[PDB]
Amino acid sequence: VKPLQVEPPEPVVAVALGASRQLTCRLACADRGASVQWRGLDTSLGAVQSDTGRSVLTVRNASLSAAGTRVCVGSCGGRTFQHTVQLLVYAFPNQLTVSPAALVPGDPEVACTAHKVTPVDPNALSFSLLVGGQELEGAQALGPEVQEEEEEPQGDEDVLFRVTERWRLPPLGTPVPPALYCQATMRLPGLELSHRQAIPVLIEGR
Repeated sequence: VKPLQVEPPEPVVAVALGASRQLTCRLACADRGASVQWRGLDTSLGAVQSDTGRSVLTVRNASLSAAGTRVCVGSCGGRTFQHTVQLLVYAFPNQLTVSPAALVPGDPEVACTAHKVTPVDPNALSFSLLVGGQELEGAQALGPEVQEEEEEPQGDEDVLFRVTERWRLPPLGTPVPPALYCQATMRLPGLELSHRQAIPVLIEGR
């Protein structure tokens, strides 16, 4: 084991907007004068260093600004040790809006919008159009359109995105499915978050 240990130890640690996370950095040192510093965003925020054997970095009610690279540096008898960890702050969408809200066999397209989300990148954020618990074959994804939340309103701060996937639909076939589903999935280190929303298929029009 190394003399400097951080818990949790993963190189990237995700925390939801509004949640909390604690990172504890421990330095084992037989000598006096051992110091532990948390920084990584200095300068911008500032670094904090004390002579001690344990320093705890605590994010409470996280904002998007809490995001970035953190470095714990421990100094023991002329030697320095380090641990670098990315704090990733995400907001999983709190609402999905489908358009049209219900489908009719013959509708050529359906859009699914995730509200107040970040990150928006496709390596993390994914949209699926499902019939049953399977992807609807023949559904052509037009590609996510990203807009900022859009003229934000009162409350707090932090800018989030609105992301819309759209699919050109294949014929639903027959027997006609009772429903399709849009699922937005966010995959981050150690996490998979999902929101599946029913899309009624009105066989008789409407």
